[PDB]
Amino acid sequence: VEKLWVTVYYGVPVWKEATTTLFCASDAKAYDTEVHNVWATHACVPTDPNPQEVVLENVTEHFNMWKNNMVEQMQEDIISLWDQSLKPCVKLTPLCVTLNCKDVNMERGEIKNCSFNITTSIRDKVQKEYALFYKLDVVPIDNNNTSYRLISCDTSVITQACPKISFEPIPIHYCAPAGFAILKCNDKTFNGKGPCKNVSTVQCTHGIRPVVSTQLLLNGSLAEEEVVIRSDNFTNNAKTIIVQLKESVEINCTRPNNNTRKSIHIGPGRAFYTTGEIIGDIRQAHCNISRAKWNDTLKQIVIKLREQFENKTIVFNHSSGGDPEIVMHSFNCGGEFFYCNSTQLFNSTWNNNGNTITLPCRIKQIINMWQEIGKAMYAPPIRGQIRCSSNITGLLLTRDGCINENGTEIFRPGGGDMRDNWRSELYKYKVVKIEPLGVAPTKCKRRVVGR
Amino acid sequence: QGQLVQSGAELKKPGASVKISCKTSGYRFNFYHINWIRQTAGRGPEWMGWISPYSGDKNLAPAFQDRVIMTTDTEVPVTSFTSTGAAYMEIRNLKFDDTGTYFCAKGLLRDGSSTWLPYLWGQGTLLTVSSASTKGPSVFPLAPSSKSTSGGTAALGCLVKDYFPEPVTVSWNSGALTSGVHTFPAVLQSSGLYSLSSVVTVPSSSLGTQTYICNVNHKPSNTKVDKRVEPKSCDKGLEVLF
Amino acid sequence: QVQLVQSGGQMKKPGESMRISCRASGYEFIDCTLNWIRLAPGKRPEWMGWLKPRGGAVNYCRPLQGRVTMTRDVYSDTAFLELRSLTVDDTAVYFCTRGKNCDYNWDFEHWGRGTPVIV
Amino acid sequence: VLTQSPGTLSLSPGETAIISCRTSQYGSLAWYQQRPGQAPRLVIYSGSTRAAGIPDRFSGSRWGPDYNLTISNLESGDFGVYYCQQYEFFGQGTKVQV
Amino acid sequence: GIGAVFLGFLGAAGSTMGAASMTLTVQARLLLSGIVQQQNNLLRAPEAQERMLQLTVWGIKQLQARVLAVERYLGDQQLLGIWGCSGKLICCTAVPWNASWSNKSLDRIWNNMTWMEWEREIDNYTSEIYTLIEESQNQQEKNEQELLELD
Amino acid sequence: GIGAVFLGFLGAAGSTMGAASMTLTVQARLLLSGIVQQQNNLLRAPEAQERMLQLTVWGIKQLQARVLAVERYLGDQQLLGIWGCSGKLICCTAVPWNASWSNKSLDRIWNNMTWMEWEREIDNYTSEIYTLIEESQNQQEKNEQELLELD
Ligand SMILES: *[C@@H]1O[C@H](CO)[C@@H](O[C@@H]2O[C@H](CO)[C@@H](O[C@@H]3O[C@H](CO[C@H]4O[C@H](CO[C@H]5O[C@H](CO)[C@@H](O)[C@H](O)[C@@H]5O)[C@@H](O)[C@H](O[C@H]5O[C@H](CO)[C@@H](O)[C@H](O)[C@@H]5O)[C@@H]4O)[C@@H](O)[C@H](O[C@H]4O[C@H](CO)[C@@H](O)[C@H](O)[C@@H]4O[C@H]4O[C@H](CO)[C@@H](O)[C@H](O)[C@@H]4O[C@H]4O[C@H](CO)[C@@H](O)[C@H](O)[C@@H]4O)[C@@H]3O)[C@H](O)[C@H]2NC(C)=O)[C@H](O)[C@H]1NC(C)=O
Ligand SMILES: *[C@@H]1O[C@H](CO)[C@@H](O[C@@H]2O[C@H](CO)[C@@H](O[C@@H]3O[C@H](CO[C@H]4O[C@H](CO)[C@@H](O)[C@H](O[C@H]5O[C@H](CO)[C@@H](O)[C@H](O)[C@@H]5O[C@H]5O[C@H](CO)[C@@H](O)[C@H](O)[C@@H]5O)[C@@H]4O)[C@@H](O)[C@H](O[C@H]4O[C@H](CO)[C@@H](O)[C@H](O)[C@@H]4O[C@H]4O[C@H](CO)[C@@H](O)[C@H](O)[C@@H]4O)[C@@H]3O)[C@H](O)[C@H]2NC(C)=O)[C@H](O)[C@H]1NC(C)=O
Ligand SMILES: *[C@@H]1O[C@H](CO)[C@@H](O[C@@H]2O[C@H](CO)[C@@H](O[C@@H]3O[C@H](CO[C@H]4O[C@H](CO[C@H]5O[C@H](CO)[C@@H](O)[C@H](O)[C@@H]5O)[C@@H](O)[C@H](O[C@H]5O[C@H](CO)[C@@H](O)[C@H](O)[C@@H]5O)[C@@H]4O)[C@@H](O)[C@H](O[C@H]4O[C@H](CO)[C@@H](O)[C@H](O)[C@@H]4O)[C@@H]3O)[C@H](O)[C@H]2NC(C)=O)[C@H](O)[C@H]1NC(C)=O
Ligand SMILES: *[C@@H]1O[C@H](CO)[C@@H](O[C@@H]2O[C@H](CO)[C@@H](O[C@@H]3O[C@H](CO[C@H]4O[C@H](CO[C@H]5O[C@H](CO)[C@@H](O)[C@H](O)[C@@H]5O[C@H]5O[C@H](CO)[C@@H](O)[C@H](O)[C@@H]5O)[C@@H](O)[C@H](O[C@H]5O[C@H](CO)[C@@H](O)[C@H](O)[C@@H]5O)[C@@H]4O)[C@@H](O)[C@H](O)[C@@H]3O)[C@H](O)[C@H]2NC(C)=O)[C@H](O)[C@H]1NC(C)=O
Ligand SMILES: *[C@@H]1O[C@H](CO)[C@@H](O[C@@H]2O[C@H](CO)[C@@H](O[C@@H]3O[C@H](CO)[C@@H](O)[C@H](O[C@H]4O[C@H](CO)[C@@H](O)[C@H](O)[C@@H]4O)[C@@H]3O)[C@H](O)[C@H]2NC(C)=O)[C@H](O)[C@H]1NC(C)=O
Ligand SMILES: *[C@@H]1O[C@H](CO)[C@@H](O[C@@H]2O[C@H](CO)[C@@H](O[C@@H]3O[C@H](CO)[C@@H](O)[C@H](O)[C@@H]3O)[C@H](O)[C@H]2NC(C)=O)[C@H](O)[C@H]1NC(C)=O
Ligand SMILES: *[C@@H]1O[C@H](CO)[C@@H](O[C@@H]2O[C@H](CO)[C@@H](O[C@@H]3O[C@H](CO)[C@@H](O)[C@H](O)[C@@H]3O)[C@H](O)[C@H]2NC(C)=O)[C@H](O)[C@H]1NC(C)=O
Ligand SMILES: *[C@@H]1O[C@H](CO)[C@@H](O[C@@H]2O[C@H](CO)[C@@H](O)[C@H](O)[C@H]2NC(C)=O)[C@H](O)[C@H]1NC(C)=O
Ligand SMILES: *[C@@H]1O[C@H](CO)[C@@H](O[C@@H]2O[C@H](CO)[C@@H](O)[C@H](O)[C@H]2NC(C)=O)[C@H](O)[C@H]1NC(C)=O
Ligand SMILES: *[C@@H]1O[C@H](CO)[C@@H](O)[C@H](O)[C@H]1NC(C)=O
Ligand SMILES: *[C@@H]1O[C@H](CO)[C@@H](O)[C@H](O)[C@H]1NC(C)=O
Ligand SMILES: *[C@@H]1O[C@H](CO)[C@@H](O)[C@H](O)[C@H]1NC(C)=O
Ligand SMILES: *[C@@H]1O[C@H](CO)[C@@H](O)[C@H](O)[C@H]1NC(C)=O
Ligand SMILES: *[C@@H]1O[C@H](CO)[C@@H](O)[C@H](O)[C@H]1NC(C)=O
Ligand SMILES: *[C@@H]1O[C@H](CO)[C@@H](O)[C@H](O)[C@H]1NC(C)=O
Repeated sequence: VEKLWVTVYYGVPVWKEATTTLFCASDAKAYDTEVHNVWATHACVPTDPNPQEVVLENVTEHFNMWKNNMVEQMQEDIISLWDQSLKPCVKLTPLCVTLNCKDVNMERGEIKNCSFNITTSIRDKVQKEYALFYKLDVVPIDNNNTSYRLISCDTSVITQACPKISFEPIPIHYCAPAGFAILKCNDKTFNGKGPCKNVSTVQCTHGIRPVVSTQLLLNGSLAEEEVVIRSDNFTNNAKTIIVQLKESVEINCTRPNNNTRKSIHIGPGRAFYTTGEIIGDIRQAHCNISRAKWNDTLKQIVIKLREQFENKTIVFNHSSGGDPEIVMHSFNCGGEFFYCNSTQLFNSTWNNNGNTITLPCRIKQIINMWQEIGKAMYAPPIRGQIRCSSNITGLLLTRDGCINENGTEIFRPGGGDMRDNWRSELYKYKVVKIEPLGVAPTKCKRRVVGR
Repeated sequence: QGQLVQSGAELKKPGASVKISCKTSGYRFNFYHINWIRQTAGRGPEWMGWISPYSGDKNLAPAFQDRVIMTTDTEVPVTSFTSTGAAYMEIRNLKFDDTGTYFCAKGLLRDGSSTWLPYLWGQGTLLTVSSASTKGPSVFPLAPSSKSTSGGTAALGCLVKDYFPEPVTVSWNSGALTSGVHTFPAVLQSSGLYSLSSVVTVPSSSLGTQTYICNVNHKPSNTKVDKRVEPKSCDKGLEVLF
Repeated sequence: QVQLVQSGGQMKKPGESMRISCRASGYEFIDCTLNWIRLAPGKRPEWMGWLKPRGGAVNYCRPLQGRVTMTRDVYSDTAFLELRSLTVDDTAVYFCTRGKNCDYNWDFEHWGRGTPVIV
Repeated sequence: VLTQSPGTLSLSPGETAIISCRTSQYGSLAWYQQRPGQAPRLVIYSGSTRAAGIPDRFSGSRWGPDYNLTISNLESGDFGVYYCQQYEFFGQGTKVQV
Repeated sequence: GIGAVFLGFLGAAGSTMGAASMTLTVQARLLLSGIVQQQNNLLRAPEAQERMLQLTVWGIKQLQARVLAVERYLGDQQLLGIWGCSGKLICCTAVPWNASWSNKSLDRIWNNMTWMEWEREIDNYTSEIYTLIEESQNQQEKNEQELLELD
Repeated sequence: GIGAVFLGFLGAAGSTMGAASMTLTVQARLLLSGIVQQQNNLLRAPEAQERMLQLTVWGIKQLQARVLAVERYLGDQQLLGIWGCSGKLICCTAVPWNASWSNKSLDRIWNNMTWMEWEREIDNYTSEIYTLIEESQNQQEKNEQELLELD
């Protein structure tokens, strides 16, 4: 060569694995119509009409869904919005009065009719008011007299989420900041951890609907080729097995009761809403799904489950234990929070050598998402009846780590932690930091042979 | 920083097909070309052609342009910088002079003047083309004979006779013997058969302490016959040591 | 620093039910996962099952399934262990532990304290 | 599934001992040690890696089906029973006494 | 043809160092203003509630990251300044190539390695390299000064 | 030797104006990025609570001062631009030296006074000086324009 010299370059194609505060993109038809309050969606920017992406040739980046901070960022965000949105809403702290509950006419007394005295907007009226509660939302005292108390009144701070707001899962994109970049795995069947092949750069992700369920994965994205199973390590029986369906199985659900709103004003400028009465028959909440579709879907799963395991026969089972949240398929349907008993969907043994399913559901109103510090939320009742339809897009399993002769290997509905809800979608992506400055030798001196 | 492997000796007959592939390691298979060169004794090491595993562009030799056709498989990444992959070259309407030690060879650069020109080279799996049958290497021992009576050695090795076709390989104690390795190639008789042998170096003092055996084999015949040299013998240079 | 402590001597006749405590400190109780061990004298240290304290998610071994009942209460940072239908097989002392980090539970760096049990 | 060999395990303070452990599938290795009054104490968390308060004597050393834990220069605190742990499983274990 | 047509952000990530040497503007642009163009443009959508209820949860996520992007960008522009070459993209120095950094030759550097690949192989020395250019300027800055006195 | 070795931030505070004329890079660097290098590097310590509980009391102390450092820095870079010389460190002008600013001679200015000392003696005129360079550019900017028309 020649007298070679360092020469410096600004604008080189170089990045490093990184983490930094992302920001969100909204949707055009979402912002325009008011929908009143909805999460913190209003405070976002709007997503670009042109869904711009650039494919990266001759690159094979490494992705590992499990160690991905976008999900440690996602739930961080998701909790922050809720707390702040419920910051101004009505506090139910004085409603800790002794509830004199008679029952109404799965017949143990799920709906209960209770009375109690409260002071109104004004301190000169102790009004004996009567209201309705769910058997779960309430808890008795001493001997089972006619007396109950709210489920977590003594130990928590219950806050009535304002009815003006909505829990509708508006999709969301995580737009990356400047000098940074978010990469995508454009493969069909990606393991979750490992090297990628079809990689590309985007500004924001695809629309991530922040739905929160506890057992099945609803309204998410389907697999592209064939259903896939994803775990950190499968021997790690303390590790959630995420499944992603190819074909989404539609699941219809409903609270059949036509309810009436009743504003009891604790005041001064605020009231506590409850069901005044039930217009018509009294019925049970449930969720309908084709058992053909569901178990033919279970056929998809087992064959790809047998890939990670030995061809040994597989068995499914109901959850070993935990809060109603985990042990039951919990989700929001039209503003009310469900808890479907999923023994039916998970009770089967799949080896080698009609009708439909109706899952019973309980409605809770006093709930504590994210299991907070004596901080509970009372969802006011939604007027009338509600009926919603979700797409199961996948689910979460948990293996029983004590292999048996008969056995053989058991998988029950997981869903203790919430970080996987986001992993299930944010697996495709990763964040990097751009570093445009780079030095390299080429024969050229800094032109100072004369001055 | 990587290494390439190929398809073993596939014996075929004049007027047939023979396929010879090449598989990679330690480098981005897509990033480089894959060349093909044989070792025809009569002509010389003739270059056959190269192909891009990325762009699918080729440049065959007009000699075999119509005869041979090249093709590649997908790439299987190991790391973010390395990968593994496969490439091919089949040839039909064979003749006799289509023979030699066949090499696959990865290119030198991703861009420039000497883009396709090979840097790293494959194994070199020999190929013969005849209609005759195939015979197995019958392995047998040899009566020991010392190399030097001054120093004191007890040489011993196994004998192969009447085999076809090349190659044949020998390893001692199943890859559990390091120093003292000596081998050599074969030659074709008037009849038409190849034959070779082997040899090792050990002392005559300690005989029955360590035990050695020749793990002989042959890919086309599909056999792995083994043998051991009988120490009981009487020669000229070994009886002086005892 | 992450302390751990349980109950003490409690004698019972075969075919009954029991319950013990396991208080702990030094970490976000709900974030890191817990588990138990039925360490028998002379025999192999038998694992019982684990528990996620946030939601209460659990996992049990077949020989102890149905019998065992792992619980908790974050209001007191105390993981419970209930066990019905008692035998001579399960007479040994129990120990509640957590992993070195939340990242990996099976590297038990933090263990419990002596809990005599008599059958 | 774990095969912790061998069993007898009795020697003097002025000696060295090595405990083996076998497995079918792969995993995360670990080791422990019981005491009079005390419960099992962790000493290894990956295989090569040591726990807190563990000198250079504790040598973990083999990439293969057989994995071993060596604790040269024995002492009086070393008496007790050890076990090899891999995930939910445990090793047969072995007791060393006076 | 190839250098006078479209490419795209970060397109030459797996292209040779020589290849990438044309597509700098692509990744030399949008380091800043990649987002300030888009933000200002998309944010003036008919909402009229930009920063309503004062600042919120997305309020800081942006500003904590807005204020980063510029200083991060101004850090590389401060290097161009302190190395005496803010012509950007490409700039020669008197600092010669210490082969201790990379013994390799020219031919293969620009036509086989890629920048992602290269900057790794040279990552550890960059600190020492960068400091050499700063001391290359100041030698020149004093040599300039000395001549300002006498003429 | 002395100009090709180490010195340190603000080292020539009490060194002659001529002496300091070598150690500019020292105090021409770190005006910005003196803290953004250190902040980004030290803040990515394994905490994972960067900006936890949203923003706090140290939250604004930094951002109110982060956002200052850059505009403060961009103010001096705006002067380099508006004086037509962002080569920095050293740059000549057509604006001549009005001895009304300082009657003193060359010899002693660079070899006896220090910059702290000097900028004081000249502090009051700097406003008038700085404005002369701006009007020096615009004369040149129109003279440039006039010639762009005819060729
Ligand atoms: C997976 O994905 C699936 C698919 O997305 C999810 O399933 C979806 O779930 C969401 C919510 O969970 C549902 O959206 C809500 O729907 C209800 C009911 O739908 C109404 O509209 C139907 C026809 O559509 C008409 O309206 C739409 C716009 O909404 C319009 O685009 C369209 O062109 C058409 O014009 C009706 O058929 C429907 O039933 C009617 O008819 C029945 C007989 O046929 C009768 O039985 C019914 O009683 C009813 O008369 C119904 O009218 C909507 O109510 C709801 O909208 C509420 O929320 C927004 C935001 O706050 C608000 O603007 C709305 O006005 C409304 O809120 C007020 O009105 C409610 C009554 O309409 C009332 O109950 C509320 O309390 C609230 O009242 C407040 O405001 C009023 C003034 O408005 C005031 O006077 C009161 O005092 C009070 O302050 C949503 O649109 C999807 O329908 C559903 N999709 C499917 C396919 O099932 C699934 O959940 C996902 N899975 C998971 C896990 O998330
Ligand atoms: C400032 O003021 C504070 C005041 O708060 C002072 O600090 C407090 O002092 C308290 C008492 O002084 C203390 O509270 C108690 O601590 C007890 C400690 O436990 C010992 O005793 C139990 C039996 O009760 C025993 O089981 C324990 O361990 C045995 O088993 C282990 C197993 O490994 C052995 O290693 C050990 O040797 C021991 O004996 C066994 O081995 C020997 C051989 O070595 C054998 O011979 C034996 O047979 C046996 O097998 C400890 O030794 C704690 O146990 C107490 O709690 C129990 O008792 C109360 C009622 O008294 C009950 O409510 C609890 O639930 C619990 O009951 C359980 O045990 C009962 C038997 O007693 C049983 O009947 C029940 O069914 C239950 O199972 C009690 O908590 C407190 O901890 C401290 N606080 C602190 C912070 O330290 C402080 O000192 C003052 N400071 C100054 C400066 O003045
Ligand atoms: C991802 O990585 C891969 C692999 O690392 C990388 O691919 C390399 O890309 C570089 C740059 O493009 C290539 O380097 C060039 O190679 C040229 C050699 O190919 C020429 O010759 C072919 C043969 O044609 C002859 O034979 C046929 C019949 O056999 C006959 O018909 C013809 O007339 C001719 O006689 C020819 O097919 C080929 O065609 C190219 O162009 C056509 C359009 O014209 C296009 O359709 C094809 O698809 C193909 O791309 C081509 O003409 C070589 O000529 C060229 O040399 C020039 O540049 C060098 C220096 O740059 C100078 O030294 C020289 O003088 C020339 O000016 C250059 O060397 C390299 O071969 C690739 N390697 C592989 C394995 O693919 C990708 O680009 C990477 N992608 C990204 C996005 O990063
Ligand atoms: C308010 O409401 C709450 C909750 O409803 C009440 O809480 C109970 O509080 C009392 C306080 O004393 C606790 O009582 C204890 O009972 C112990 C003995 O219980 C054993 O017998 C039970 C009898 O129930 C049987 O009969 C009824 C009808 O008569 C059936 O419905 C029921 O299913 C049982 O039928 C089976 O058994 C009979 C024989 O008894 C057979 O003939 C049948 O064919 C059936 O096979 C029984 O229910 C108990 O089961 C419990 O324990 C087993 C393990 O042994 C477990 O597997 C079960 O799941 C269940 O948990 C048990 O066998 C007594 O010894 C003790 O001293 C104490 O008195 C009671 O535990 C509390 N229950 C709960 C759920 O917390 C509260 O009483 C009430 N208060 C008021 C004022 O109304
Ligand atoms: C799913 O997982 C479960 C848990 O591992 C596994 O458990 C077994 O289920 C059978 C049911 O076929 C249990 O047998 C009985 O089930 C009936 C309900 O059908 C219960 O009422 C019984 O409990 C009462 O009766 C017993 C005496 O008959 C009493 O001893 C008991 O205390 C109760 O009073 C009884 O549980 C069987 O006990 C469990 N096994 C264990 C170890 O718990 C089930 O087989 C799995 N199924 C599938 C499809 O995967
Ligand atoms: C970085 O590069 C500089 C030059 O740009 C190196 O300085 C020079 O290094 C050589 C040693 O390689 C010095 O000594 C001379 O070496 C040759 C043979 O190598 C010999 O013929 C000469 O007689 C003498 O020994 C040379 O004096 C030195 N130059 C100066 C001005 O000091 C430097 O060593 C390189 N450093 C690294 C870390 O690569
Ligand atoms: C700043 O400097 C400028 C020149 O760069 C000064 O302008 C010039 O000032 C002189 C007065 O000193 C003007 O008049 C001439 O003076 C000499 C003797 O001093 C005399 O021989 C001439 O006949 C004439 O009197 C000169 O015209 C003027 N130049 C222009 C273009 O106007 C300016 O006065 C200085 N200002 C300050 C505040 O120092
Ligand atoms: C048919 O299913 C049986 C299980 O019912 C499979 O048997 C397993 O075979 C694997 C190896 O392929 C072993 O590791 C398991 O231990 C076996 N389990 C049982 C319960 O036998 C069998 O392999 C399957 N056969 C085919 C052809 O799929
Ligand atoms: C699987 O087969 C085994 C027998 O091979 C069954 O094991 C019994 O399990 C019960 C507990 O439910 C024990 O009390 C018995 O001692 C076990 N018997 C034997 C012979 O092991 C087991 O129940 C079978 N599982 C299923 C779901 O049918
Ligand atoms: C059910 O409870 C209600 C409570 O008011 C009562 O009026 C009604 O008569 C009960 N139903 C029956 C069938 O007794
Ligand atoms: C650089 O030096 C290493 C040995 O340190 C050698 O392996 C490598 O081939 C050298 N590279 C060149 C281009 O000479
Ligand atoms: C470039 O060539 C060197 C050796 O000449 C090799 O180590 C390196 O891996 C090559 N780069 C690529 C991308 O193959
Ligand atoms: C570069 O430095 C790192 C320490 O940050 C070291 O681990 C690495 O081995 C060094 N690179 C080489 C090639 O040794
Ligand atoms: C500048 O003028 C002052 C009087 O105004 C005088 O004292 C001083 O010595 C002069 N300086 C020089 C260098 O002539
Ligand atoms: C430089 O010299 C002038 C007079 O020539 C004097 O007023 C000034 O104080 C001197 N500077 C220093 C630092 O002594």
